[PDB]
Parts: sequence; C-alpha cells; structure tokens
Amino acid sequence: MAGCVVIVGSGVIGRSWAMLFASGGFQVKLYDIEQQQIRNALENIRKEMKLLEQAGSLKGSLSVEEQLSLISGCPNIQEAVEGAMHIQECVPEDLELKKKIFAQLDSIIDDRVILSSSTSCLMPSKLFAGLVHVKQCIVAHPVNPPYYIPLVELVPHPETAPTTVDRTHALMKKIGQCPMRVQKEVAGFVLNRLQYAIISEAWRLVEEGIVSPSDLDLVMSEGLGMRYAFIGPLETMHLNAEGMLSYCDRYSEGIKHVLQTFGPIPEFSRATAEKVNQDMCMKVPDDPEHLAARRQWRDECLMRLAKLKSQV
Ligand SMILES: NC(=O)c1ccc[n+]([C@@H]2O[C@H](COP(=O)([O-])OP(=O)(O)OC[C@H]3O[C@@H](n4cnc5c(N)ncnc54)[C@H](O)[C@@H]3O)[C@@H](O)[C@H]2O)c1
Ligand SMILES: [Cl-]
Repeated sequence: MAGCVVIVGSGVIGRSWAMLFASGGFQVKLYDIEQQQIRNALENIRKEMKLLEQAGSLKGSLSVEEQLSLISGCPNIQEAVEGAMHIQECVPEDLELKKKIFAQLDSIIDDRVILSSSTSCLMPSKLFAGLVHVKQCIVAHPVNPPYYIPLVELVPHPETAPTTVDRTHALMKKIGQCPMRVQKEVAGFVLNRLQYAIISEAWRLVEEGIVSPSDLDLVMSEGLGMRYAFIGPLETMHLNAEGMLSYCDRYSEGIKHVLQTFGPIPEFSRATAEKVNQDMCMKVPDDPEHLAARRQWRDECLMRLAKLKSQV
C-alpha cells in the first residue's frame, strides 16, 4: 500500500538493506548498473536468508518465503523509482559517481520519495549540492554487518526537511535498526570520529612499544570494550562516580593531564603500517582464507551479542 523501497547498487550494503527492509514487510526493488549484480544479489540473499533462519537469526515474524517474495530485481531505474517511498543508494564510495546518480534521480523523481545515501564519509553538502529535491535528501549510514549491528547515522543536508529526518527515523525503527541524529555534518560523522580518536592513540601506543598490538587489543576486548557493548562513554562517566558532575570533579584534572601527553597525529607511514601488520599477522595471517575465517568468527559473535542485547 505504501511505496516500495529501492536499493540503487546491489552490493554488500545493498543486499543487507534489502534483507532489513524485507524483514520489515517492505517491498524491495534491487537495481544495479550491472544486471548480473542484481541476479547475483537475489541468489545470495536467498542463500543467506536460509542460513539466518537456520541460525535463528532471521528478523521479525515473516517466513523466509514471505520475505524473499518481497524482494525483486528491477534493472530499469525509471520503473524502479516509480511510486517508491525510499531510495537507499549503495553505489561505490566516489563523490563524482554519487553526484551523477543523484542528478539522474533528481530529474525523474517525485516530491515524496526520500533519497538516502549509505555513504560512510561524503558530506551531504557535497552529495546533494544543487539538487531540486534537496529537501528529500539524507545520509543514512549503516555499520557493516548491518544485519547484526543496528546503528544508523542520520545526517541531513542543511536544507533537508524535518519531515525527511522524521520519516527516515520511523522507517529505520520499523526495520529494527537504531537511528540516531547527527545535527550538523562534520568530517567522519560521529562513529568514525570516535573510532579514529581510538585508532590514533592505539597506533601511537603500539608504534612506541608501550604495549604490543595484541595486548592493546586485549585491553579493549577484555576491558573497555566489554563496557562499551552496553553503555556509551558519557554514561560510563555518569555511573563510575556519583553522577557526571562527581566524575568530572574527581577525574577531569587527570583527563587533561593525560591528554596533554598525547603525541602528534600519526603519519600512518608505510613503514609503520608494515610493522603493525607484521604483528597482526602473528594472530591473523593476511591471506584471504585466514582473514575470512576470522571475519566469520567476528560476525557470529556480533550476531550472538545482538541477540543478548535484545533480551536485556
Ligand atoms: N562496510 C561496507 O562495505 C560499508 C559500510 C557502511 C557504508 N558503506 C557505504 O555503502 C556504499 C556502498 O558500499 P558497498 O560496500 O556495498 O559497495 P559494493 O562495491 O559492494 O557495491 C556497489 C554496487 O554499486 C553498483 N554500481 C556501480 N555503479 C553504479 C551505478 N552507476 N548505478 C547503480 N549501481 C552502480 C556496483 O555494480 C555494485 O554492485 C558506499 O558509499 C560505502 O561507503 C559501506
Ligand atoms: Cl609512507
């Protein structure tokens, strides 16, 4: 009864979105510039949904067969977007390519559909520059693997209509994800700014030999990361003293003292990358089979954690 959802780009992220939207009861049309990618996407989604069902990880109440019947290939973009209510773009991370596609869509779409990019790093102000339908534009950035990790960052353009944000929020909630709002665009949005703050100090600590990369990673996974699975950094402050003000009173002099001892932004030189890599390879060799085995274990853990979080 409501429009379908269109996925523009049936790759890694496109396929995950398709599964998310199908589980919410939405009709999904998969478009790609390569028709073979639509065919492969439909085959891989069929195979993955069977795997999820067997793991007990398939979302919502609809059967495998119900959800799969919601997803079809649609190689014609005009037909795909006709009557759509949401278009999620999932083409490669390339500003000129995204702007081209958006300019094509701009000339054919109606005033109700929402146009949403999956981009992890491009600014809405550049993506949607000069578009007639700029009010309908938004970034909805997911976290890979989005079927297990629910966070979606919603990042508007300055001229994005509030209704676009609210509609997109409600849509993300219906499919089971966890939308949040980035009020004004900034480099890295929110998630990558925190991630890169951590990477930057970790890199310096290991380059300096304060700890090995493997021990630094245990400091996170047997320590700080266990807390962060459930509570964010600001709530941690709140709970680790008698409230946030108490925590600042106790610890803020120290936080400043520690931060004032930070080294400069790394170069991330090839020489240092190679030394870090040599260390990483002791635990996880950088050939395809070893990397894929470790990612499969990672994803199983993510899936089990998602299930735990849903119960508490
Ligand atoms: N971990 C991730 O992979 C990840 C996580 C979050 C966000 N993102 C973002 O999602 C977007 C897509 O990433 P991906 O990893 O799924 O890319 P991908 O390379 O897996 O898939 C891209 C798809 O776009 C298709 N394509 C290329 N040009 C096209 C065009 N003109 N029109 C239609 N389709 C076209 C390709 O054929 C391909 O199937 C990127 O902006 C990326 O930054 C990726
Ligand atoms: Cl270099």
